[PDB]
Amino acid sequence: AIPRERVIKAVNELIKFTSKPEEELKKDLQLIVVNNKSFTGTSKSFKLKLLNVKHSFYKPWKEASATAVKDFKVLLILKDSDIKKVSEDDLFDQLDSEGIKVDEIICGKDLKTVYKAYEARNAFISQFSLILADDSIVTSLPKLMGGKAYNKVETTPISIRTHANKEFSLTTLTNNIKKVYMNQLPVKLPRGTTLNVHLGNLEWLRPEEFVDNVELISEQLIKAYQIRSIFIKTNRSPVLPLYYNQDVLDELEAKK
Amino acid sequence: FVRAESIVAKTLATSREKERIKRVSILEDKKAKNETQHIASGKDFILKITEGLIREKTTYDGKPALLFIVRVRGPLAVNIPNKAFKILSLLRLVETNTGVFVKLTKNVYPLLKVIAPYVVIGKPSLSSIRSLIQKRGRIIYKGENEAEPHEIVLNDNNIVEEQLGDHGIICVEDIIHEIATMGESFSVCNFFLQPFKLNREVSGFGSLNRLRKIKQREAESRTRQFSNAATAPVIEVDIDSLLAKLN
Amino acid sequence: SYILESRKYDSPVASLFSAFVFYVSREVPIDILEFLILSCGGNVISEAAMDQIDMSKVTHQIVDRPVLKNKVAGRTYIQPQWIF
Amino acid sequence: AAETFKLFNKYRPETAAEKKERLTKEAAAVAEGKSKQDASPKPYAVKYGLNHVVALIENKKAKLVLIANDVDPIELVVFLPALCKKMGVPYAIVKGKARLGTLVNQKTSAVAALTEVRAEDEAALAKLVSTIDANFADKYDEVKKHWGG
Amino acid sequence: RKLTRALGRGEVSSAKRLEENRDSYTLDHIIKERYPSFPDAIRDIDDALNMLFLFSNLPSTNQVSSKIINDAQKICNQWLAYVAKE
Amino acid sequence: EYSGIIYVSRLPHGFHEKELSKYFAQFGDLKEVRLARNKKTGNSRHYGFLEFVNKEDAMIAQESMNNYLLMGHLLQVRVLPKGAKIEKLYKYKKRVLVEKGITKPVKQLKDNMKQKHEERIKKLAKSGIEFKW
RNA sequence: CCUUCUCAAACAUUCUGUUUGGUAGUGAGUGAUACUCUUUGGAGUUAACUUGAAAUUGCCUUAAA
Repeated sequence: AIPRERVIKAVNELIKFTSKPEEELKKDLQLIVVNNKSFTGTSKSFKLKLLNVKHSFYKPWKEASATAVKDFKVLLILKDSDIKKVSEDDLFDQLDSEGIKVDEIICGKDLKTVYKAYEARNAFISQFSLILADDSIVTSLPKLMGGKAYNKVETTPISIRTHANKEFSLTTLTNNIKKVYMNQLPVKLPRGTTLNVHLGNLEWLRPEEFVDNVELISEQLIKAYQIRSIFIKTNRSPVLPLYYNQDVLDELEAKK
Repeated sequence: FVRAESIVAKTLATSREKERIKRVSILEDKKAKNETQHIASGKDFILKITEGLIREKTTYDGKPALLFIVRVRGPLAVNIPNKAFKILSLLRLVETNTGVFVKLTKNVYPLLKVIAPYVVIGKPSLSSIRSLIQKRGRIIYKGENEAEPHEIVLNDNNIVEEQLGDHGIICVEDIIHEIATMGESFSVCNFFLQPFKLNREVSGFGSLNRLRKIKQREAESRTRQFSNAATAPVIEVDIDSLLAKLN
Repeated sequence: SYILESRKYDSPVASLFSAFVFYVSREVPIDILEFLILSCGGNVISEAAMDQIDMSKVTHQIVDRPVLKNKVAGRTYIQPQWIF
Repeated sequence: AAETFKLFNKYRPETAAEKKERLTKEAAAVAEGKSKQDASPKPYAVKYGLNHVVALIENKKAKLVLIANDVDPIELVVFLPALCKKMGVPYAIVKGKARLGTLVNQKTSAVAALTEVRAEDEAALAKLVSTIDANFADKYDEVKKHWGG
Repeated sequence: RKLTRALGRGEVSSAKRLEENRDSYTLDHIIKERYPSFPDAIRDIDDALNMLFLFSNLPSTNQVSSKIINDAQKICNQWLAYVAKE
Repeated sequence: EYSGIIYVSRLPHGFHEKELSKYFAQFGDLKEVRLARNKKTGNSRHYGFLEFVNKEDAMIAQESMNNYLLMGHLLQVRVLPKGAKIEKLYKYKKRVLVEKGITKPVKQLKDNMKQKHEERIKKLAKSGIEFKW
């Protein structure tokens, strides 16, 4: 495992690096990067892998955005049939129990009709933080909503396995959204070797809990992609090796 | 003058078509070469859409049978792409509202999937094919006189003797057996028939029939579903009822 | 089809061949022989009829092809041109 | 014009059939369930009457204005282009009043006005008025100009 | 005329409404005058049946309105079924 | 006075030199057309140029279609001064990618990794952000 | 003057848990953080930020007439 005290001194040292010498809100947020052997080439993907975590930072994010201005919040898009079936009253029964709330539900006709006018499309979505979609529709979206959504890692859409096959029920979601809120995090596959993660903020939950979450993702991912090395920064800082893996470096010419 | 709006819609719909069909082309190549890790659904699918309408789902699970298939026009911006144009021109569906029979199998189940939006699909009935082949059917004859490249009506089972006696075939209800029962390899018939050139359902352009044309187009919008999705079900309809109109 | 429902005969041509059952080929023209057998009481069964769904059934059989094959040893057979 | 009518025919009005159908529905719903005239939605369609339209102007609320050329007591409408000029409002003259009779269900109307439109067509309208502004502000700004010489 | 007005305008809903809102003609008095009624009618059936059975084997095409053809087919086989069962 | 060169912009998608050619052949047998794509993953940056033959042909085309509307872009077209010389925009495709590597050996690049690991640690140390190892 | 890939499986039933796969974008720029390659040629991957879809230059036939 990585030294947790190396993590702890890293966070305190960048705290002092950020304390004294819009902009500060860009700077202060933490990024963690992984290099790996190679991602899938000649196949351009937009899917997201939902890596399990023990503690969500979205409740800190929501408590922060109650005060802040970017208005951390969610959007939903669905098939055409279910709008008459579902409403906000059910989730207002269920999700305030845990103390979260869905803003809106949308249909694809709404999406193509009123959030056309690409300026207005972007402007509608940009206030939203977390974008969520149907397991069916997820492949169809980018012809509709476009890659300005997909460039920003927050605004990149995510499916949900909605249809309890058959005769879909809402309860299948009112547990699943709780799962993905509290207990999972979506992460992207680019081309190449390099992969960024907008992991979180330091004003949110402690480095002690972030350390074990980082341990969880790293133990999950050392097997996942045969990964090369891991570094961290906060939005300018040159890379700090905290995991330096060279046993995987021996295989690169073995592949060829 | 050519109305650039019409031009760009033409090009765009052909762009959509060229896109989805190159998708399904190298998809079906990947199915055939059987590297089948990255596919949504490894299997085929079927929608028997019938009667504000009812929709029923299955797979082929072939088990092949016969089908009867007709060119309908559409949709409405699509200049001919080559990679469908050749295969449909083999299949002799040009000069639209022409109807032909087929026997399904796995080599050809993709061919219907590409030609799908250009065509209507369904399986026929015994009465339907009986009425069809008894009321219609057109054949060239060549021999011993009279070169005469004329499409000539079916009157003669002596023509069936002299042209299909190699197959042991007279008595055209034997052809009905070949079709209906998927008889002995059936390509004699499928090369022979000069298949049916059907009637325009509502000619018109009087006012009363303009209405009917619009009703027809609306029913087609209701009953046709061009999902274009490359895993989509194949569509099937009540051609028994529909040829009651069209025959 | 078009079954009739309610609510001396043609003497003799009505009810000729009464209590007859003809297993009729598909090759023969049905659309006229069926009018006559409906005129003079008799049942017909065509072989294409059952495609979708001990001394019982074979009373008579209708085939008027000149040549027929493969004929089997169990043929208690007439030809129908006499009936025609 | 063709684009204009592709737009407008979406926001065509309610006919009698649909009105009585709507009325029967909201008669069904007013009694037991609800009505604050919310049983039905806000309708959105053309405003077409002359007096009403020109009343809406100087409030002022019309997003677009369409003016027939061929009205026989032309003094009815001679003031209008000046009016929408002076109030800075999106007017344009059209060719044939019977067209407007098509789109608001009359023999003819001589004026069509838009004040309200659902959201999907806002930028479509925006480009539309930009087009006619690009037809009037530069080349039919000269409608008073071009004295011969 | 009203329908063409509705089509050069629109309000195709009312066009369909207008189509439903007509009363096609009947010929019962025509029959009851031209053949009074029964024995003369059955005297003169023959030329009807010839044209009827001709057209029911005649195929569908333009200039037909094949509604007519399937109507002829059913009325023909009604005749056949009656006279067969009798 | 102006030239037969014309500059059009504010184009939609699906509108390519195929379309321009078969359209503006209505107005004249063209001297030349050029279109603006991106060079990388080549798709339209929504403008182009043309000369049909003549100054008058360019003038009437511009006069006709200055404020012309379509699907919901509208083109703006303008007439240019004497010359003004369309000079560039070879028509760029979406290119096939080719892989020139990895020639250098695993052992040498691993030593590169070893030394630049330490290089990284010292540059963040001198930033200054101290780090052991 | 078209109108968008609207879902599939595996299991055991969960009145649904796990896994699998499934997208190739409007373009324009804004500034600027990191990793590969090979030789500078930067080819590919990396914080977010504007824009009314904006903008001037990177060897088939009846859907006729």
